[PDB]
Amino acid sequence: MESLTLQPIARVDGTINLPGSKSVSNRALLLAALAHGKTVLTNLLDSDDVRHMLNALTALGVSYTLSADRTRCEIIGNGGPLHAEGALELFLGNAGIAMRSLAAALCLGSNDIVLTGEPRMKERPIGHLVDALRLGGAKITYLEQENYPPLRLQGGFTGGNVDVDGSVSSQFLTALLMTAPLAPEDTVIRIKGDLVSKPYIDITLNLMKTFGVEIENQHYQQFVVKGGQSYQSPGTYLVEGDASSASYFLAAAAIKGGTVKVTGIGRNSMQGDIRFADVLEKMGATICWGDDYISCTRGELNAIDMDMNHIPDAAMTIATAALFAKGTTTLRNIYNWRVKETDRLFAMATELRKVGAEVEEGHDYIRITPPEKLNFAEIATYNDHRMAMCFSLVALSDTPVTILDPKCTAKTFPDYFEQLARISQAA
Ligand SMILES: O=C(O)C1=C[C@@H](OP(=O)(O)O)[C@@H](O)[C@H](O)C1
Ligand SMILES: O=C(O)CNCP(=O)(O)O
Repeated sequence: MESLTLQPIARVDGTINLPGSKSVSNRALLLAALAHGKTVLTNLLDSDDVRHMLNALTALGVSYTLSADRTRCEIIGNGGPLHAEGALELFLGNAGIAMRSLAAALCLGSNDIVLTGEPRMKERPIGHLVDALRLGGAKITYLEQENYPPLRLQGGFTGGNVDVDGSVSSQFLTALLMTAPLAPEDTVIRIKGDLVSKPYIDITLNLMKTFGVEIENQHYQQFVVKGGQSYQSPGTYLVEGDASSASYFLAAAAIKGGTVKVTGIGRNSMQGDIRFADVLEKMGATICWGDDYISCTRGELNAIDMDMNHIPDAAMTIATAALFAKGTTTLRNIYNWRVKETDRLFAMATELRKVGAEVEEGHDYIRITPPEKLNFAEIATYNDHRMAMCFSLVALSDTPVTILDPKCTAKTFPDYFEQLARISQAA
Protein backbone atom coordinates (compact mmCIF):
# COMPACT_ATOMS: atom_id res chain seq x y z
CA MET A 1 0.00 0.00 0.00
CA GLU A 2 1.00 3.67 -0.01
CA SER A 3 3.51 5.03 2.46
CA LEU A 4 5.56 8.09 3.12
CA THR A 5 8.95 8.11 4.83
CA LEU A 6 9.90 11.20 6.81
CA GLN A 7 13.58 11.98 7.24
CA PRO A 8 14.87 13.36 10.56
CA ILE A 9 13.94 17.01 11.10
CA ALA A 10 16.72 19.00 12.72
CA ARG A 11 14.62 22.00 13.78
CA VAL A 12 11.18 23.44 13.13
CA ASP A 13 10.45 27.13 12.88
CA GLY A 14 8.02 29.24 10.91
CA THR A 15 4.40 30.17 10.38
CA ILE A 16 1.46 28.06 9.29
CA ASN A 17 -1.82 29.62 8.11
CA LEU A 18 -4.25 27.01 9.37
CA PRO A 19 -6.78 25.14 7.27
CA GLY A 20 -10.38 25.78 8.38
CA SER A 21 -11.87 24.12 11.44
CA LYS A 22 -13.68 20.89 10.57
CA SER A 23 -15.99 21.25 13.58
CA VAL A 24 -16.99 24.81 12.70
CA SER A 25 -17.15 24.06 8.96
CA ASN A 26 -19.68 21.26 9.12
CA ARG A 27 -21.89 23.05 11.67
CA ALA A 28 -21.77 26.25 9.57
CA LEU A 29 -22.70 24.37 6.40
CA LEU A 30 -25.68 22.64 7.97
CA LEU A 31 -26.96 25.81 9.65
CA ALA A 32 -26.40 27.81 6.45
CA ALA A 33 -28.43 25.18 4.58
CA LEU A 34 -31.33 25.35 7.05
CA ALA A 35 -31.25 29.17 7.26
CA HIS A 36 -33.05 31.86 5.31
CA GLY A 37 -30.78 33.93 3.08
CA LYS A 38 -27.41 33.47 1.43
CA THR A 39 -24.48 32.68 3.70
CA VAL A 40 -20.93 33.23 2.46
CA LEU A 41 -18.46 31.05 4.37
CA THR A 42 -14.78 31.92 4.09
CA ASN A 43 -11.79 29.87 5.26
CA LEU A 44 -14.02 26.81 4.99
CA LEU A 45 -12.05 23.55 5.29
CA ASP A 46 -11.60 21.42 2.16
CA SER A 47 -11.23 17.82 3.46
CA ASP A 48 -13.08 14.49 3.28
CA ASP A 49 -15.39 15.26 6.19
CA VAL A 50 -16.49 18.59 4.73
CA ARG A 51 -16.76 17.13 1.23
CA HIS A 52 -19.21 14.47 2.51
CA MET A 53 -21.37 17.19 4.10
CA LEU A 54 -21.27 19.25 0.87
CA ASN A 55 -22.25 16.14 -1.11
CA ALA A 56 -25.11 15.46 1.30
CA LEU A 57 -26.36 19.01 0.89
CA THR A 58 -26.16 18.69 -2.89
CA ALA A 59 -28.14 15.45 -2.70
CA LEU A 60 -30.75 17.14 -0.50
CA GLY A 61 -31.23 19.81 -3.15
CA VAL A 62 -29.31 22.67 -1.55
CA SER A 63 -27.64 25.11 -3.97
CA TYR A 64 -24.16 26.46 -3.33
CA THR A 65 -21.00 27.42 -5.15
CA LEU A 66 -17.38 26.90 -4.12
CA SER A 67 -14.30 28.97 -4.94
CA ALA A 68 -11.41 27.37 -6.84
CA ASP A 69 -9.65 26.26 -3.64
CA ARG A 70 -12.95 25.20 -2.08
CA THR A 71 -12.44 27.47 0.96
CA ARG A 72 -15.12 30.02 0.00
CA CYS A 73 -18.69 28.79 -0.20
CA GLU A 74 -21.84 30.74 -1.06
CA ILE A 75 -24.80 28.77 0.26
CA ILE A 76 -28.40 29.49 -0.73
CA GLY A 77 -30.33 28.82 2.47
CA ASN A 78 -33.31 26.49 2.25
CA GLY A 79 -35.32 28.57 4.70
CA GLY A 80 -36.27 25.57 6.80
CA PRO A 81 -35.77 21.80 7.38
CA LEU A 82 -34.16 19.91 4.51
CA HIS A 83 -36.18 17.22 2.74
CA ALA A 84 -35.85 14.14 0.54
CA GLU A 85 -37.77 10.90 0.08
CA GLY A 86 -37.43 7.51 -1.54
CA ALA A 87 -34.97 6.33 1.12
CA LEU A 88 -32.37 8.57 -0.54
CA GLU A 89 -28.96 7.35 0.58
CA LEU A 90 -26.48 9.89 1.90
CA PHE A 91 -22.95 8.48 2.16
CA LEU A 92 -21.08 10.20 4.97
CA GLY A 93 -17.68 8.50 4.91
CA ASN A 94 -16.48 8.46 8.50
CA ALA A 95 -17.61 12.02 9.26
CA GLY A 96 -19.02 11.84 12.77
CA ILE A 97 -20.31 15.38 13.10
CA ALA A 98 -22.04 15.07 9.70
CA MET A 99 -23.58 11.70 10.59
CA ARG A 100 -24.74 12.78 14.05
CA SER A 101 -25.96 16.28 13.09
CA LEU A 102 -27.83 15.09 9.97
CA ALA A 103 -29.34 12.13 11.83
CA ALA A 104 -31.07 14.65 14.09
CA ALA A 105 -31.78 17.43 11.58
CA LEU A 106 -33.35 15.16 8.99
CA CYS A 107 -35.87 13.97 11.62
CA LEU A 108 -37.74 17.28 11.20
CA GLY A 109 -41.06 16.93 9.39
CA SER A 110 -41.49 13.95 7.11
CA ASN A 111 -38.63 12.39 5.18
CA ASP A 112 -37.37 9.00 4.07
CA ILE A 113 -33.62 9.13 4.04
CA VAL A 114 -30.89 6.61 4.77
CA LEU A 115 -27.60 7.70 6.32
CA THR A 116 -24.61 5.41 5.93
CA GLY A 117 -20.84 5.58 5.56
CA GLU A 118 -17.60 3.62 5.50
CA PRO A 119 -17.32 0.30 7.32
CA ARG A 120 -15.86 1.96 10.45
CA MET A 121 -18.76 4.40 10.63
CA LYS A 122 -21.09 1.38 10.98
CA GLU A 123 -19.12 0.57 14.15
CA ARG A 124 -19.36 4.06 15.72
CA PRO A 125 -22.23 4.41 18.24
CA ILE A 126 -25.32 6.50 17.68
CA GLY A 127 -27.89 4.80 19.92
CA HIS A 128 -27.88 7.56 22.57
CA LEU A 129 -28.90 10.04 19.89
CA VAL A 130 -31.51 7.76 18.34
CA ASP A 131 -32.98 7.15 21.82
CA ALA A 132 -33.28 10.94 22.35
CA LEU A 133 -34.77 11.66 18.89
CA ARG A 134 -37.36 8.90 19.41
CA LEU A 135 -38.40 10.38 22.78
CA GLY A 136 -39.03 13.55 20.79
CA GLY A 137 -41.20 11.68 18.30
CA ALA A 138 -38.83 10.65 15.51
CA LYS A 139 -39.20 7.38 13.60
CA ILE A 140 -35.76 5.82 13.13
CA THR A 141 -34.79 2.35 11.96
CA TYR A 142 -31.41 0.62 12.34
CA LEU A 143 -30.79 -1.13 9.02
CA GLU A 144 -27.94 -3.27 10.34
CA GLN A 145 -26.55 -3.42 13.85
CA GLU A 146 -28.77 -1.96 16.57
CA ASN A 147 -27.31 1.30 17.97
CA TYR A 148 -25.17 2.02 14.89
CA PRO A 149 -25.50 3.52 11.39
CA PRO A 150 -26.86 2.92 8.86
CA LEU A 151 -30.15 4.56 9.80
CA ARG A 152 -33.36 5.03 7.91
CA LEU A 153 -34.96 8.32 8.99
CA GLN A 154 -38.66 8.78 8.50
CA GLY A 155 -39.20 11.99 10.44
CA GLY A 156 -41.53 13.02 13.22
CA PHE A 157 -39.36 14.86 15.73
CA THR A 158 -41.76 17.44 17.20
CA GLY A 159 -40.02 18.35 20.48
CA GLY A 160 -41.04 17.78 24.09
CA ASN A 161 -39.09 16.34 27.00
CA VAL A 162 -36.02 14.54 25.70
CA ASP A 163 -33.33 12.84 27.78
CA VAL A 164 -29.96 12.25 26.20
CA ASP A 165 -26.90 10.36 27.44
CA GLY A 166 -23.80 12.55 27.22
CA SER A 167 -21.29 10.02 28.55
CA VAL A 168 -20.06 8.66 25.22
CA SER A 169 -20.29 11.58 22.80
CA SER A 170 -21.08 15.26 22.99
CA GLN A 171 -22.13 15.04 19.34
CA PHE A 172 -25.48 13.58 20.28
CA LEU A 173 -26.35 16.67 22.34
CA THR A 174 -24.91 18.94 19.66
CA ALA A 175 -27.14 17.29 17.09
CA LEU A 176 -30.21 17.77 19.29
CA LEU A 177 -29.36 21.38 20.07
CA MET A 178 -29.12 22.41 16.40
CA THR A 179 -32.30 20.55 15.48
CA ALA A 180 -34.63 21.45 18.36
CA PRO A 181 -35.17 25.16 17.50
CA LEU A 182 -36.88 24.20 14.22
CA ALA A 183 -39.20 21.66 15.86
CA PRO A 184 -42.81 22.86 16.24
CA GLU A 185 -42.96 22.31 19.99
CA ASP A 186 -40.63 23.50 22.76
CA THR A 187 -37.97 20.98 23.83
CA VAL A 188 -36.31 20.39 27.19
CA ILE A 189 -33.12 18.34 26.77
CA ARG A 190 -32.02 16.71 30.01
CA ILE A 191 -28.51 15.22 30.24
CA LYS A 192 -28.74 11.83 31.97
CA GLY A 193 -25.45 12.03 33.78
CA ASP A 194 -21.88 12.85 32.77
CA LEU A 195 -21.11 14.98 29.71
CA VAL A 196 -17.86 14.35 27.85
CA SER A 197 -16.11 16.67 25.38
CA LYS A 198 -17.99 19.58 26.88
CA PRO A 199 -16.14 22.34 24.96
CA TYR A 200 -17.70 21.17 21.70
CA ILE A 201 -21.12 22.05 23.10
CA ASP A 202 -19.89 25.64 23.38
CA ILE A 203 -18.89 25.54 19.71
CA THR A 204 -22.43 24.44 18.83
CA LEU A 205 -24.15 27.13 20.87
CA ASN A 206 -21.77 29.73 19.43
CA LEU A 207 -22.63 28.74 15.85
CA MET A 208 -26.38 28.60 16.61
CA LYS A 209 -26.25 32.14 17.99
CA THR A 210 -24.39 33.33 14.89
CA PHE A 211 -27.26 31.92 12.86
CA GLY A 212 -29.78 33.70 15.07
CA VAL A 213 -30.81 31.23 17.73
CA GLU A 214 -30.25 31.12 21.46
CA ILE A 215 -31.41 28.62 24.06
CA GLU A 216 -31.40 28.37 27.83
CA ASN A 217 -28.40 26.46 29.09
CA GLN A 218 -28.90 25.36 32.71
CA HIS A 219 -25.37 24.41 33.82
CA TYR A 220 -25.07 21.91 30.94
CA GLN A 221 -27.47 19.59 32.78
CA GLN A 222 -30.57 20.71 30.96
CA PHE A 223 -31.17 22.87 27.91
CA VAL A 224 -34.48 24.63 27.30
CA VAL A 225 -35.29 25.25 23.64
CA LYS A 226 -38.17 27.27 22.18
CA GLY A 227 -39.57 25.61 19.08
CA GLY A 228 -40.83 27.31 15.92
CA GLN A 229 -37.66 29.29 15.38
CA SER A 230 -35.77 29.91 12.17
CA TYR A 231 -32.06 30.17 11.42
CA GLN A 232 -30.99 33.34 9.63
CA SER A 233 -27.96 33.90 7.43
CA PRO A 234 -25.21 35.91 9.16
CA GLY A 235 -24.07 37.23 5.79
CA THR A 236 -20.32 36.60 5.48
CA TYR A 237 -18.90 34.33 8.15
CA LEU A 238 -15.23 33.55 8.79
CA VAL A 239 -14.49 29.95 9.75
CA GLU A 240 -11.78 29.79 12.44
CA GLY A 241 -8.55 27.94 11.61
CA ASP A 242 -8.58 24.39 12.98
CA ALA A 243 -7.12 24.26 16.52
CA SER A 244 -6.82 20.47 16.41
CA SER A 245 -4.79 20.64 13.18
CA ALA A 246 -2.68 23.34 14.87
CA SER A 247 -1.62 20.95 17.63
CA TYR A 248 0.91 19.11 15.51
CA PHE A 249 2.76 22.30 14.65
CA LEU A 250 2.75 23.76 18.17
CA ALA A 251 3.91 20.40 19.58
CA ALA A 252 6.61 20.23 16.90
CA ALA A 253 8.06 23.49 18.26
CA ALA A 254 7.77 22.31 21.84
CA ILE A 255 9.88 19.32 20.80
CA LYS A 256 12.28 20.71 18.24
CA GLY A 257 11.85 24.48 17.90
CA GLY A 258 12.46 27.17 17.22
CA THR A 259 9.19 29.07 17.28
CA VAL A 260 6.18 27.99 15.29
CA LYS A 261 3.26 30.36 14.91
CA VAL A 262 -0.11 29.17 13.70
CA THR A 263 -2.53 31.77 12.33
CA GLY A 264 -6.30 31.63 12.10
CA ILE A 265 -6.90 30.96 15.80
CA GLY A 266 -6.07 33.09 18.80
CA ARG A 267 -7.00 33.86 22.40
CA ASN A 268 -10.63 34.57 21.43
CA SER A 269 -11.21 31.25 19.61
CA MET A 270 -14.32 29.21 20.41
CA GLN A 271 -12.49 25.87 19.98
CA GLY A 272 -11.62 23.95 23.08
CA ASP A 273 -8.47 22.63 21.47
CA ILE A 274 -6.67 25.93 21.85
CA ARG A 275 -6.31 24.69 25.44
CA PHE A 276 -3.77 22.24 23.99
CA ALA A 277 -1.32 25.16 24.15
CA ASP A 278 -1.88 25.19 27.94
CA VAL A 279 -0.69 21.58 28.14
CA LEU A 280 2.47 22.35 26.19
CA GLU A 281 3.05 25.25 28.59
CA LYS A 282 2.67 22.90 31.57
CA MET A 283 5.22 20.56 29.94
CA GLY A 284 7.74 23.38 29.74
CA ALA A 285 7.22 25.09 26.38
CA THR A 286 6.69 28.87 25.98
CA ILE A 287 3.40 30.01 24.44
CA CYS A 288 2.48 33.36 22.89
CA TRP A 289 -1.14 34.40 22.37
CA GLY A 290 -2.36 36.82 19.77
CA ASP A 291 -5.68 37.90 18.41
CA ASP A 292 -5.19 35.79 15.31
CA TYR A 293 -2.27 33.56 16.26
CA ILE A 294 -0.85 31.21 18.85
CA SER A 295 2.86 30.43 18.85
CA CYS A 296 5.00 27.95 20.70
CA THR A 297 8.70 28.24 21.40
CA ARG A 298 10.92 25.41 22.56
CA GLY A 299 11.67 25.48 26.29
CA GLU A 300 11.88 22.08 27.90
CA LEU A 301 9.56 19.09 27.85
CA ASN A 302 8.49 17.33 31.01
CA ALA A 303 5.98 14.52 31.41
CA ILE A 304 2.50 15.37 32.68
CA ASP A 305 -0.38 13.46 34.22
CA MET A 306 -3.74 14.94 33.42
CA ASP A 307 -7.40 14.46 32.63
CA MET A 308 -7.70 15.18 28.88
CA ASN A 309 -11.47 14.85 28.53
CA HIS A 310 -11.70 18.50 27.45
CA ILE A 311 -9.35 18.08 24.43
CA PRO A 312 -9.72 14.46 23.28
CA ASP A 313 -8.46 15.04 19.74
CA ALA A 314 -5.51 17.29 20.43
CA ALA A 315 -4.65 15.02 23.39
CA MET A 316 -3.43 12.39 20.90
CA THR A 317 -0.68 14.81 19.96
CA ILE A 318 0.56 14.76 23.56
CA ALA A 319 0.82 10.95 23.37
CA THR A 320 3.55 11.14 20.69
CA ALA A 321 5.06 14.36 22.08
CA ALA A 322 5.46 12.25 25.28
CA LEU A 323 8.18 10.27 23.49
CA PHE A 324 10.37 13.37 23.82
CA ALA A 325 9.45 14.30 27.38
CA LYS A 326 11.30 13.57 30.62
CA GLY A 327 9.38 11.08 32.68
CA THR A 328 6.19 9.08 32.27
CA THR A 329 3.14 10.78 30.79
CA THR A 330 -0.39 9.73 31.68
CA LEU A 331 -3.46 10.94 29.75
CA ARG A 332 -6.69 10.20 31.61
CA ASN A 333 -10.44 10.19 31.12
CA ILE A 334 -10.27 9.52 27.40
CA TYR A 335 -12.44 6.46 27.01
CA ASN A 336 -14.15 7.68 23.83
CA TRP A 337 -10.87 7.49 21.94
CA ARG A 338 -12.12 3.91 21.59
CA VAL A 339 -15.18 4.83 19.56
CA LYS A 340 -13.75 7.29 17.04
CA GLU A 341 -11.95 6.94 13.66
CA THR A 342 -10.41 3.77 15.15
CA ASP A 343 -10.02 2.54 18.72
CA ARG A 344 -7.37 5.14 19.44
CA LEU A 345 -6.27 3.76 22.79
CA PHE A 346 -5.41 0.40 21.21
CA ALA A 347 -3.92 2.02 18.11
CA MET A 348 -1.84 4.63 19.92
CA ALA A 349 -0.50 2.07 22.43
CA THR A 350 0.36 -0.40 19.66
CA GLU A 351 2.20 2.08 17.43
CA LEU A 352 3.99 3.83 20.31
CA ARG A 353 5.49 0.51 21.39
CA LYS A 354 6.84 0.03 17.86
CA VAL A 355 9.17 3.03 18.18
CA GLY A 356 10.37 1.81 21.58
CA ALA A 357 8.10 3.22 24.29
CA GLU A 358 6.80 1.19 27.22
CA VAL A 359 3.03 1.74 27.29
CA GLU A 360 0.17 0.75 29.56
CA GLU A 361 -3.07 0.78 27.59
CA GLY A 362 -5.61 1.54 30.30
CA HIS A 363 -9.30 1.05 29.80
CA ASP A 364 -9.74 4.82 29.61
CA TYR A 365 -6.23 6.19 29.95
CA ILE A 366 -2.77 5.66 28.51
CA ARG A 367 0.59 5.74 30.33
CA ILE A 368 3.70 6.32 28.26
CA THR A 369 7.31 5.83 29.32
CA PRO A 370 9.69 7.03 26.57
CA PRO A 371 12.66 4.93 25.51
CA GLU A 372 16.20 6.32 25.89
CA LYS A 373 16.21 6.48 22.10
CA LEU A 374 13.57 5.96 19.43
CA ASN A 375 13.90 3.31 16.76
CA PHE A 376 12.60 3.11 13.23
CA ALA A 377 9.09 1.78 12.66
CA GLU A 378 6.57 1.50 9.85
CA ILE A 379 3.50 3.05 11.46
CA ALA A 380 0.02 1.63 10.75
CA THR A 381 -2.56 4.41 10.59
CA TYR A 382 -5.92 2.66 10.95
CA ASN A 383 -7.69 4.94 8.43
CA ASP A 384 -7.18 7.62 11.07
CA HIS A 385 -5.87 11.02 10.00
CA ARG A 386 -4.61 11.72 13.52
CA MET A 387 -2.54 8.57 13.81
CA ALA A 388 -0.66 9.75 10.71
CA MET A 389 -0.24 13.30 11.96
CA CYS A 390 0.67 12.31 15.53
CA PHE A 391 3.35 9.88 14.42
CA SER A 392 4.84 12.29 11.93
CA LEU A 393 6.37 13.84 15.08
CA VAL A 394 8.60 10.79 15.53
CA ALA A 395 10.80 12.33 12.78
CA LEU A 396 11.76 15.17 15.17
CA SER A 397 14.38 12.72 16.47
CA ASP A 398 17.48 11.07 15.01
CA THR A 399 15.39 8.40 13.30
CA PRO A 400 13.27 8.47 10.17
CA VAL A 401 9.74 7.04 10.38
CA THR A 402 7.56 5.50 7.67
CA ILE A 403 3.87 6.38 7.77
CA LEU A 404 1.48 3.95 6.04
CA ASP A 405 -1.44 5.38 4.02
CA PRO A 406 -0.36 9.04 4.50
CA LYS A 407 -3.35 10.23 2.48
CA CYS A 408 -5.61 9.31 5.39
CA THR A 409 -4.76 12.80 6.71
CA ALA A 410 -7.19 14.10 4.07
CA LYS A 411 -10.09 13.42 6.44
CA THR A 412 -9.35 16.85 7.97
CA PHE A 413 -6.03 18.06 6.59
CA PRO A 414 -5.14 17.07 3.01
CA ASP A 415 -2.02 19.24 2.94
CA TYR A 416 -0.64 18.15 6.30
CA PHE A 417 2.74 16.82 5.15
CA GLU A 418 3.48 19.73 2.88
CA GLN A 419 2.71 22.08 5.81
CA LEU A 420 4.89 20.13 8.23
CA ALA A 421 7.63 20.32 5.59
CA ARG A 422 7.19 24.08 5.33
CA ILE A 423 8.35 24.53 8.94
CA SER A 424 10.92 21.68 8.85
CA GLN A 425 14.46 23.12 8.72
CA ALA A 426 17.71 21.33 8.02
CA ALA A 427 19.70 23.85 10.04
O1 LIG B 1 -18.57 18.19 17.77
C1 LIG B 1 -17.46 18.13 17.19
O2 LIG B 1 -17.10 18.91 16.30
C2 LIG B 1 -16.48 17.05 17.60
C3 LIG B 1 -16.58 16.50 18.91
C4 LIG B 1 -15.64 15.40 19.38
O3 LIG B 1 -16.35 14.13 19.53
P1 LIG B 1 -16.96 13.45 20.95
O4 LIG B 1 -17.97 14.37 21.53
O5 LIG B 1 -17.61 12.15 20.59
O6 LIG B 1 -15.80 13.27 21.89
C5 LIG B 1 -14.37 15.29 18.49
O7 LIG B 1 -13.63 14.11 18.86
C6 LIG B 1 -14.72 15.32 17.00
O8 LIG B 1 -13.52 15.24 16.23
C7 LIG B 1 -15.46 16.62 16.69
O1 LIG C 1 -11.27 14.46 14.27
C1 LIG C 1 -11.01 13.58 15.20
O2 LIG C 1 -9.96 13.44 15.77
C2 LIG C 1 -12.07 12.66 15.61
N1 LIG C 1 -13.27 12.90 14.83
C3 LIG C 1 -14.46 12.17 15.17
P1 LIG C 1 -15.73 12.60 14.13
O3 LIG C 1 -15.55 11.72 12.89
O4 LIG C 1 -15.62 14.06 13.77
O5 LIG C 1 -16.96 12.27 14.94
